[PDB]
Formats: sequence, structure tokens, C-alpha cells
Amino acid sequence: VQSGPRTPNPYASDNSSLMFPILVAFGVFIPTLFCLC
Amino acid sequence: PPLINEDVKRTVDLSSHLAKVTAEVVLAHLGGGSTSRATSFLLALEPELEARLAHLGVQVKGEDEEENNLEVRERFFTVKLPVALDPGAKISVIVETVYTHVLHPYPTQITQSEKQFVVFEGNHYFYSPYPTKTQTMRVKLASRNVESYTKLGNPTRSEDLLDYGPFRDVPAYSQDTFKVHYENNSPFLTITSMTRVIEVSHWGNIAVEENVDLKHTGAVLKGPFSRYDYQRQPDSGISSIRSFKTILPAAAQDVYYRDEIGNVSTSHLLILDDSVEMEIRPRFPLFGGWKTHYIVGYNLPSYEYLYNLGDQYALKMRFVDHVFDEQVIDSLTVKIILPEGAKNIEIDSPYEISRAPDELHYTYLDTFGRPVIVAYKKNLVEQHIQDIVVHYTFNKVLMLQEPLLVVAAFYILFFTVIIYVRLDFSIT
Amino acid sequence: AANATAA
Amino acid sequence: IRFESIIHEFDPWFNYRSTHHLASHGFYEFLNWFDERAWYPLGRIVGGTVYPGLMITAGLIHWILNTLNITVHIRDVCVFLAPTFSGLTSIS
Amino acid sequence: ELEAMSRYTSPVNPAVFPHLTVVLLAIGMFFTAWFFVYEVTSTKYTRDIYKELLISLVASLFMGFGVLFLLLWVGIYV
Amino acid sequence: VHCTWVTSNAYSSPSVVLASYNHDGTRNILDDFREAYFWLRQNTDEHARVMSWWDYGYQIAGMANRTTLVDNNTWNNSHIALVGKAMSSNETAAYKIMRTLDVDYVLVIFGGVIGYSGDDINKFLWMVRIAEGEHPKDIRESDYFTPQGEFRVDKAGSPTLLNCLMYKMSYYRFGEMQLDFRTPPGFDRTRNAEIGNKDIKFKHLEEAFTSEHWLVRIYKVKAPDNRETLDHKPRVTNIFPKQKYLSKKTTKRKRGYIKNKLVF
Ligand SMILES: *[C@@H]1O[C@H](CO)[C@@H](O[C@@H]2O[C@H](CO)[C@@H](O[C@@H]3O[C@H](CO[C@H]4O[C@H](CO[C@H]5O[C@H](CO)[C@@H](O)[C@H](O)[C@@H]5O)[C@@H](O)[C@H](O[C@H]5O[C@H](CO)[C@@H](O)[C@H](O)[C@@H]5O)[C@@H]4O)[C@@H](O)[C@H](O[C@H]4O[C@H](CO)[C@@H](O)[C@H](O)[C@@H]4O[C@H]4O[C@H](CO)[C@@H](O)[C@H](O)[C@@H]4O)[C@@H]3O)[C@H](O)[C@H]2NC(C)=O)[C@H](O)[C@H]1NC(C)=O
Ligand SMILES: CCCCCCCCCCCCCC(=O)O[C@H](COC(=O)CCCCCCCCCC)COP(=O)(O)OCC[N+](C)(C)C
Ligand SMILES: CCCCCCCCCCCCCC(=O)O[C@H](COC(=O)CCCCCCCCCC)COP(=O)(O)OCC[N+](C)(C)C
Ligand SMILES: CCCCCCCCCCCCCC(=O)O[C@H](COC(=O)CCCCCCCCCC)COP(=O)(O)OCC[N+](C)(C)C
Ligand SMILES: *[C@@H]1O[C@H](CO)[C@@H](O[C@@H]2O[C@H](CO)[C@@H](O)[C@H](O)[C@H]2NC(C)=O)[C@H](O)[C@H]1NC(C)=O
Ligand SMILES: *[C@@H]1O[C@H](CO)[C@@H](O[C@@H]2O[C@H](CO)[C@@H](O)[C@H](O)[C@H]2NC(C)=O)[C@H](O)[C@H]1NC(C)=O
Ligand SMILES: [Mg+2]
Repeated sequence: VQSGPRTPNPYASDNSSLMFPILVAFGVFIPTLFCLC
Repeated sequence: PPLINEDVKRTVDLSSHLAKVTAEVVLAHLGGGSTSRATSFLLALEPELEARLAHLGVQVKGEDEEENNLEVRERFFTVKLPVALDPGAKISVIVETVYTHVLHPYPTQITQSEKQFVVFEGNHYFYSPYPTKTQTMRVKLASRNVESYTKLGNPTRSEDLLDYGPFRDVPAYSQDTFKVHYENNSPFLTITSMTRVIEVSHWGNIAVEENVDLKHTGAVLKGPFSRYDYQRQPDSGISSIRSFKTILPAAAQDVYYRDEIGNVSTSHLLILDDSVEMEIRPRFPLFGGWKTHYIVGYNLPSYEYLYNLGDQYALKMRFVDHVFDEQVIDSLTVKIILPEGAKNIEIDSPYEISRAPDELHYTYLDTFGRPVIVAYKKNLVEQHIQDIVVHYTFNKVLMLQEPLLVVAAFYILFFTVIIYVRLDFSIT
Repeated sequence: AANATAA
Repeated sequence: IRFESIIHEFDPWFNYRSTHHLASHGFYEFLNWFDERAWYPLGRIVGGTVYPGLMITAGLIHWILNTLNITVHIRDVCVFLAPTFSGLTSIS
Repeated sequence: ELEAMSRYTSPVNPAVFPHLTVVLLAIGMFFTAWFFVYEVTSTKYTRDIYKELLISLVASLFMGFGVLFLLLWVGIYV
Repeated sequence: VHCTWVTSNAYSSPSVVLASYNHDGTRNILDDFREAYFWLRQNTDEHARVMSWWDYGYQIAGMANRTTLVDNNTWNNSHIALVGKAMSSNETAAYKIMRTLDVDYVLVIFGGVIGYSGDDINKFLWMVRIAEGEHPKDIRESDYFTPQGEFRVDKAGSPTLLNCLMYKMSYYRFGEMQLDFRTPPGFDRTRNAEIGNKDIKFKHLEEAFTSEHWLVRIYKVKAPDNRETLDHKPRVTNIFPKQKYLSKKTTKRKRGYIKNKLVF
């Protein structure tokens, strides 16, 4: 009836994986503000 | 293949609102001939309680459960033994059955300041196709208040349990009527109808919800209901139910308990280190014939219930989850709401569920309907809590069909402006 | 300020 | 933020109830709606003794919002209709 | 079998749904504000249609993804 | 800053769920309206008729989904006059009025256990006035006042109100409800005055439901009398001595007595 102990979240690791997507967003934004010329 | 049972001890438990009978039966094979086949042994049910069966199980020596197939003889259940027995060997088998809606309340109209009495009609003898050599029946009642009990062998009565005689020799398919009338101040709660929706989302959260309609079956109340007697006079309405606790699965994060009319603020949730137990207290106390309808929901993360490999996913959940102790469900409908691009779908279930054709479900920002699986079941019990799995396949790229619609929408919202400053519409 | 009787 | 997203005063319940009827029966059923569950021995002609401006607006926003597959219940529309219109009042 | 499969992870870590919304929503707003300004200070002859369509596309792209992540942070799970 | 303060503290308050604040800042929610209306929604017949004052006419039909007699929107004032006369007479006239309208339940909001201002006793005088407006010969406002000229609930109240149906309906079995805090047995937290009629009994009604803080009380209108009875004890003269017999019966000796029975 009772399930058991919960599972630790295997999602990510700090100082690399959390900021990687945000940095991808920034790195796309800057060349977009280059197509002026 | 012709065999008899040497010693059978059956115990009937009536302290619940449903009757649980357990028979330890020792199958012995009469040593006649060298036919060592003895593979499957029949199991029978009395005709009066045929429609009232819930879950039948066979356990041997405490080991793994055996498998029983429903069988018709020109109902019966055939049981396949693990190791066939040679003539002259004994196997100890345990047959445990649960009967629902079998205790009828006899007064049937009970005031607020009274007790509740229930009557039960069962069998003295182990109703089996094979002759029994010794059989002892033991009834475990609820309280020490017995009104009339059938005396086949002038049985003794200890604390609350009454023990019957030895019943030396009987033929096969033998029936006798045993009636017991006692006092049962126990929660008679029946879940009339449950609809249980599961929604799968690959963004990382699966939401489960359940609408439960439940009524207090036994001993409908007659006369006035005065809360002053309910509140400042002890032991008034002992047959009433005031609260019941549901054991919610571990890592249930957003637990909402509500009604058809708004929120309900009378629930206490405690997070244990194995589950999450939330005690639900309804808006009003139930007294007999009184019903309530509530909705309990929670969404839990998918990194423990969904397993994937390449392109093939598989979800493993429970078919029916714990609602209260010794629950009984009359009608049940499970719906699984898979995401939009589920190409193939297979469902593996551990018992016979009656599934209906698939119907689409249209939700936020979806162009094509997402597959829904509907499975109906009748007369569940507290022991049908098992796991079903569903296999499906789902392309990864189709997920970014969800971020595109919004983008397109915004583009349209801009394109209007681009076509708006290109219009003159002036006459002069 | 509602549609009730003034108490 | 506090309590719950439900209706409050005595009057908005009738507005809500007739709006629910307009959601589940269409317009020409709400125009001819003869409520027999109010003023019991007499019955109340709702379509001809009410102002159908709040109900029609709520039902129209509900229909537009459910045609785009944004499944919102009509009690949420009836709750959050007023602030949205406060914005338009500021513009006016 | 259920033994040879791995437990399913979300493609984006949930604890970074908020930080990835604002960044994908601020930029979008910025681009939209650049479009609107451009449409107020431009005469009919001077306006170039290609810059209009391009800034519309980029602003709509970032605004749409930001709206999705906002929608998914509050608890809708599209 | 003033606008934010006024919206925060004054106008953002629901009347469906009441909030009583604990001393430590914890807030408890008195949720008795929705409790009673949900009972009424799921424990009655589908075609039951409830009688209430006009204020809640909407709220019953929205929440509880039951047939009301008088609604919140007022377009027929003599119907409300009938309801007011039923709510402000004794049980016999009120029972006739309730029989001719095929009512089943009667709903009264009583805010005396907790300190709730607007209950039906605070809105009773408007019932009396509205019923006087259409039936001047039956209901007199001055009749519900004390000979001094004030409206009170004590022993000094008028016996024309202490047998009213609203009074017998919202104070039933309240003369025994004493709070743990040391105060009189019967006490009204709004009308800070001890009730004069501690014991009241019904003849054509019976209590059907009563919310947790006794905020909403629902009574059931019983069926008509099964059979008529004599109004007086049967005829007893003084010519022969009565010589009434004594019970002579226990829970063990259940044996009656017969005058003309042959002895052994
Ligand atoms: C919309 O609907 C939702 C859902 O209905 C509403 O949400 C609900 O809101 C309530 C409160 O309003 C939440 O309740 C909380 O429940 C917890 C859990 O309580 C259980 O555990 C308690 C502790 O148990 C251990 O310890 C005891 C020994 O004391 C052991 O015996 C146990 O075995 C455990 O080891 C336990 O005390 C509780 O029992 C109580 O209830 C039973 C009922 O049968 C009684 O008999 C008992 O005597 C006892 O009263 C229960 O088993 C509670 O811990 C919470 O209490 C907090 O709040 C109290 C005030 O109400 C306060 O006195 C407590 O100290 C406690 O305070 C907490 O919070 C403080 C900050 O505010 C902290 O500083 C403090 O340290 C502490 O952490 C509370 O009762 C529901 O969880 C919640 N429902 C859901 C699903 O989340 C919502 O309100 C609605 N919104 C609306 C209407 O707007
Ligand atoms: C129920 C539907 C009714 C159908 C309407 C049938 C119309 C019949 C013929 C209409 C003739 C149209 C005349 C017309 O378009 O001229 C309009 C000004 O013209 C008007 O003011 C009348 C406009 C009426 C049409 C509005 C609804 C039409 C819906 C289709 C878009 C502009 O005149 P101007 O005075 O030049 O305004 C220019 C001012 N600016 C600063 C913006 C430059
Ligand atoms: C085409 C025409 C378009 C016109 C737009 C029409 C607007 C209708 C949209 C209705 C949105 C309803 C959303 C909603 O129901 O949210 C509610 C309430 O909780 C909230 O705080 C939500 C407030 C923020 C909602 C803002 C979204 C509206 C944006 C459109 C202007 C959730 O609250 P609940 O969870 O139900 O209440 C529990 C409260 N506790 C604190 C006790 C837990
Ligand atoms: C295309 C035309 C213009 C579009 C206008 C946008 C209209 C907004 C649509 C509202 C969507 C309904 C939200 C909703 O379903 O409620 C919550 C979850 O919702 C919430 O708790 C609040 C989230 C609201 C944020 C919406 C922001 C989207 C803005 C995009 C422009 C989920 O419900 P549940 O979690 O199932 O629990 C039910 C609680 N209720 C009381 C609400 C019934
Ligand atoms: C309020 O109660 C009435 C009566 O119980 C409900 O009306 C019934 O609705 C169901 C489904 O819509 C029908 O099958 C019945 O035939 C209806 N009964 C009558 C007498 O018309 C009504 O739906 C309820 N309102 C709700 C639930 O919002
Ligand atoms: C209940 O009240 C009614 C009137 O409100 C009383 O009826 C009148 O009682 C007097 C008493 O003699 C009669 O003379 C009248 O004929 C009655 N009818 C009317 C219309 O006035 C009734 O007696 C009261 N019952 C009680 C107090 O027990
Ligand atoms: Mg998806």
C-alpha cells in the first residue's frame, strides 16, 4: 500500500548545467544584434 | 487426479464492513494407481455469494502466489500447482477470499443515540468438490454482543470469537446455513463511483486526480439530527464516520482536496519517510444514506514512474490507489491521457479490466487530439492495488510543436500591424 | 454595501 | 491570493448561474429560459426579466477562449471578468 | 523489460524554468519595443519591409518561447 | 499608498467564508455556509422546496441547487409578505402558510454561538414590517416589543415573540449550550442577554441539520397529524373512587395485571 523511499533527482549538476541554457540564449541574442549590417 | 483434503481450518473475519474468510486446506492424493498427474485442483463457490466475490487469492507456505483461472463446469476456479504431487504426498494451500456487501444491517432504521446491528449469512462447511476429513470454523466478530448464532455443533464463545466443532466427515458440494447477528460500530463507507484521470507530460510532471462519490450504506438514520446531542453527549452516533485517512504516494507535491462548490479546508497532510498520509475530514459527518463527492489531486515528477529507451517509453503506475482502510469500490474508470504524438500504445494489466475504445482529449495549445485510454472495472477491493504498465512510442521533435504555435500566434499579431500601416482608405 | 437586509 | 477563487456576494450568484446556463445551452435557450426552480409556485421568466449584458459577455469570452483549445472553466471567467474590464475602463 | 530502460528526465532541468523565462522574456520585450518604435517614427516611403519582417520574426520567436516557459513555470505543463 | 491600504484592509473580504483570527496570527475559517448548502445539495430530494428570507434566495439556488420560494431579486412583494408572516407567527398559522405553499425545509441563519452580526434575529423586525405592510389585521409590530417599548430577548421580552416561529426556530436547544468559558448556560454572544425561554419543543417541525458553529440551521416540515386526539383527559366523575393502579413492572418482571382474571 505504501510505496517506499523517494528517488533523488538525476537532473543536473551545478556550475555547468544550470547556466548552460541561459548562456545559449545570450549567445544567440548577441549575433542577432549583429544583422544590422 | 482424485484427491481429498485432510484437514481444513477456515477463519471468517467480520470485524470489517466486508467478510474475509481464509481456509488452510491440505490436499492429499489417494494412492490409487501410478497416475502421478495431479496438476490442477478445482475450487468452488457457493451460489448465494457468487455475485459478491471481490478478490480470490491462493498462497502456499507463505511463498509466491499461484495463478487461478476462472472455469465453467457443465462458478469455479482452477489452480495450477507449481510442482505436481505424486500419490501419497500432502500440500498445504491457503485460500483467502474477500466478500463485499454481505453484512446487512438488520434494524435498518437507527436513531442518532443507538447502536448498529448487522446480520451475516454464511456457510458452516468448506464448500469444496472434495470430501473433508476434519474441518474447524472460527468466527471473529467485532464486539462482545451476539444476539442469535446458529449452533450446528453447540460452539463455544470466548472474548468476541466463537469457535465451532470438528465436523468430522462430510460429502462433496455440501451446504448448510449459518447466521450470526452482532453489534458492529464500524465505518460502513462505500465508494459508489470513482473516476481516476492520469495525465502524462514529458516536460517533467504527471498529474493524477480522482473524483470519489461515497455513501454510508448501513443503518440509515431516522428522526431528527441534533448537533447538541452529537457534540455534548458522549457515545452518540458511534456508527457515524467523521474522518478517514488516505495514503498518498511518496513525492506527491501539489495535493489539492476540493469539492464541487469550492475548496475544503479540513484536511491534515503529514509527509512521512515512505509515503504522504493525508487525513480527509468531510464537510459534514456521515450518518447512513448520506453521501459526499470530493476531488483529490496531486502531481508527481516523472523521473520515478516513466522509463524510456531511445524512442520507446513505458509508464508504470497503480491501477487504483489507497483511499481509506478496507475500501470498497463499486464502479471505477481509469483514464490515461498520453501526450499528443503517441504512435503505438500497449497496456499490460495484471487482472481482467474492461477497456473501451479510445477518445481524444483537447487541451492547451494542441492541434491533434492526444490519445486517452479508458478502462472500466467493477467491485474493486483493498487488494486490487496493483501496477499496470503502458508502452508507447513518441518522436522527440514533435515536442517542439508546442513552442511553435505561440510563436506563430505572436507573428500573426505582428503581421496585422505590418498590414495595417499599408492601408490608406481615404477618399480625397 | 450588498443586497442584504440592513442589520 | 487569500481564501479561494470563488464568488462572494449575494447578487453575483444569480449572474453566475444564468451564465452557466448560457454556456451549457446556447443563446436561444437562455433567451427563452423559464426557470421553475425559483419563486416556486410562480416561476421566473429569466430571459425576459434580466439584463443580458454581463451573461452574454462572459459567455462570448468563454466560447472564444475554448475554441482556441484554452480550456478554462466558466467560473474562472466569471471570477476574473471584472479586472480585465477595469483595464478597459482606464483606457476609456 | 522495465529493467533495461532508464528513468525519464525532462529535457530542461525544472529548477531553471524561472531563470530561463525572464531571460527569454526580457529580450523578447526589448525586441518588440524596437519594432514598435520603428513603426512610429517612419514615413511610408522610408519604411523597409524586410527589416519589419525580420524584427517581427525574431521578437515573435523569443516572445513565444518565453511565453511557453512562463506557462510551464506556473504549473500548466503543456 | 492610501488606495493600496484601503483595498487591502476594507473591500477585500468575502461573505461566503468567514475568517476568525487567532491571537498568534493564525487564521481559522468558519466555513458553515458552504457546509450547510452542500448538505442541502446532496442529502435532499431533487425537488425539495426550501423557505428562506429573500437575502439568501440566490445563494441557495446557486450553491445548494434547490427550489427556493422567495429570491433575492424582488418583483412580487406579497409573496415576500407571506414568507414574512410565516417567519413571524406561532407554529399553527405558520404551519398553515407552509402547507399551502408545499414547502419542505426551512433555513435560518443563526449567528449566536459565534459573534456574527447579521443573523435572522437582527433582520427579524424588517420581516415584521414587511408582513405588516400587506396584512395589517394579523401582524402588529408593537406586539413584538416589551411594554417599556424596546426589543429584547430576555425574560422581559414579550410573550408574543417568545412563541414566534423565528424565535422558536433559531434558539432550539440553545438553553443548554454553555461555552467552556465561565458564562451563563444560555447566552447570546450578539444580543448579550440570557435567553428567557430555555426549553422549546416543536409540534410540526423537526431538526434536520445544524452546522458546526450553529451558524445555519435547517428544519424539516413534518407530515400532517396521523390522527386527531382528544384535547382533554377522558371523563372522570367523583361518584366511584378512581383508585389508579401502580406500574409494577421492571426490566425483569414484564407481567401485566387483569382485574377479571381467574386465579389459580
Ligand atoms: C484550501 O484547501 C487546502 C486543503 O484542504 C487547505 O490546506 C490545509 O491547511 C491546513 C491548515 O490550514 C494544513 O494543515 C496542517 O497540517 C499539519 C500536519 O498535521 C498533522 O501532523 C501534526 C504533527 O504530527 C506529528 O506530531 C504529533 C505530536 O504532536 C504526533 O502525534 C504525530 O504522529 C506526528 O509525529 C499533528 O499535530 C496533526 O494532528 C492534528 O489534527 C488531529 C486531527 O485528528 C488532531 O486530533 C490533533 O490533536 C492535531 O490537532 C496532524 O496529524 C499541521 O502540522 C499544521 O499545523 C500547523 O498549523 C497549526 C495552526 O492551524 C499550528 O498550530 C501548528 O503548530 C502548525 O504550525 C505550523 O506552521 C507554522 C507556520 O504557520 C510553523 O511555524 C510551525 O512550526 C508548524 O510547521 C496544519 O494543521 C493542511 O496541510 C492543508 N492541506 C494541504 C493538502 O496542504 C487550505 O488552507 C485551503 N485554503 C483556503 C481555504 O483558503
Ligand atoms: C453592418 C455593416 C454596414 C456596412 C457598411 C456599408 C457601407 C456602404 C458604403 C460605405 C462607403 C465607404 C466610405 C469610406 O470608406 O471612407 C471612409 C469613411 O467612411 C465612413 O465613415 C463610413 C464607414 C462605414 C463602414 C464601416 C464598417 C464596414 C465594415 C467593412 C470593413 C474614409 O473617409 P475619410 O474622410 O477620407 O477618412 C480618412 C481620415 N484619415 C485620417 C484616416 C485618413
Ligand atoms: C480573448 C479575451 C481574453 C480576455 C482574458 C480573459 C481572462 C480569463 C482568464 C482566467 C484565468 C483563471 C486562472 C485561475 O483560475 O487562477 C486561480 C487564481 O489564482 C491566481 O492568483 C491567478 C491570478 C493571475 C491570473 C492572470 C491571468 C489573466 C491574464 C489575462 C489578462 C488559481 O487559484 P486557486 O488555486 O484555484 O485557489 C487556491 C488559492 N490558495 C492560495 C488557497 C491556494
Ligand atoms: C490567445 C488569446 C489570448 C490568451 C489569453 C490567456 C488566457 C489565460 C488562460 C487561463 C488558463 C487557465 C489556467 C488553469 O487552468 O488553472 C490552473 C493553472 O493556472 C494558474 O494557476 C494561473 C496561471 C495563469 C497564467 C497565464 C499566463 C499566460 C499569458 C500568455 C499571454 C490549473 O487548474 P488545476 O491545477 O487543474 O486546478 C483547478 C483550480 N481552479 C480553481 C483554477 C479550477
Ligand atoms: C441541479 O439539480 C438538478 C436536479 O437534480 C440537475 O438537473 C438534472 O441534470 C441532469 C444532468 O444535467 C439530468 O440528467 C437530469 O434529468 C436533470 N434533472 C431535471 C429535473 O431536470 C442540475 O443539473 C443540477 N445543476 C448542476 C449540477 O449544476
Ligand atoms: C397562534 O396565532 C393565531 C393568530 O396569529 C391564533 O389564532 C387566533 O386565536 C384567537 C384566540 O382565541 C382566536 O380568537 C382567533 O379566532 C384565532 N384566529 C385569528 C385569525 O385570530 C392562535 O390561537 C395562536 N395559537 C396559540 C397561541 O397557541
Ligand atoms: Mg508534450
